Amino acid sequence: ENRIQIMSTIAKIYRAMSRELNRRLGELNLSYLDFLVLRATSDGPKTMAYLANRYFVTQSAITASVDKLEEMGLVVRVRDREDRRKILIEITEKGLETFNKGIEIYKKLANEVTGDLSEDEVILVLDKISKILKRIEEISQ
Amino acid sequence: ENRIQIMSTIAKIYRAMSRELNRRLGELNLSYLDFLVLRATSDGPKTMAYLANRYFVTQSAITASVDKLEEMGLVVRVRDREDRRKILIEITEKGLETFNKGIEIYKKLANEVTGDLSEDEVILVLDKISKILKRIEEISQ
Ligand SMILES: O=C(O)c1ccccc1O
Ligand SMILES: O=C(O)c1ccccc1O
Repeated sequence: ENRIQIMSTIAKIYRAMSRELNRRLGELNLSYLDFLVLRATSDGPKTMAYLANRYFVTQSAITASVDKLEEMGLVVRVRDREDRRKILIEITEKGLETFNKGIEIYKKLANEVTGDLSEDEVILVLDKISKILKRIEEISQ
Repeated sequence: ENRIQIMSTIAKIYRAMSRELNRRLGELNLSYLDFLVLRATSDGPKTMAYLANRYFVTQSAITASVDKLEEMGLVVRVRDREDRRKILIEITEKGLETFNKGIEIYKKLANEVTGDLSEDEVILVLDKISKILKRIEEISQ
């Protein structure tokens, strides 16, 4: 039916976008997951547990991505002054610059794929799928 | 902006749905990927190359899923009568029954998450995102 098709189309869109984003972000030496980590830390330091849960990936996956971004000088592991074991992933000046370039790549791709939709159509879809998102997040966790 | 948010929301919806589908399909002894393989073969035999490309996963990932479904008796590797090396993955009677149960689980979840949307709203979203899908598939491959 139509409700199943909306979800299946959302899934197909995600896979195709993922493939293309990995390709375009590649020029910035980033994978889609690496970019997501930068996106998440761009507005404030995040725990590695948050990153794994928010993006539904394994802890080893986050560990690999963070280690990579750290070596690239895009993020740093900040430790509490009294308990060094408490770690937060913080974006660096260079990380923010790279994240910004990544946003432009994302922006350009988004404009291309939604090209057949008018501004009003875009708005109509956005407001309605935001409801779907609220519901699935309430259900899934 | 709005166009970037539509794509980012589509991604967040996909991840949350993936998490929940893996949980609910678990009672059928299937992972989301296993179910997708059944979905793909439900309407006709598919090559392993097609499965990996269509769902954007690695060949080893498809190999593992097919081996599992084969052991579960849900699919079989059919070989050409003159060139046994040419392989197609075909769904079995039992596979179709399991796939059908999987569809009902998907249907129920889809109805829950799109619950705030009227039938007309559902239709409006579906027709518009179908355009987005057409475009990203043209771009990505
Ligand atoms: O990706 C999905 O969740 C899906 C579900 C049903 C039918 C086709 C699909 O791609
Ligand atoms: O998942 C995405 O592609 C995404 C992109 C931009 C901002 C937040 C996001 O989750």
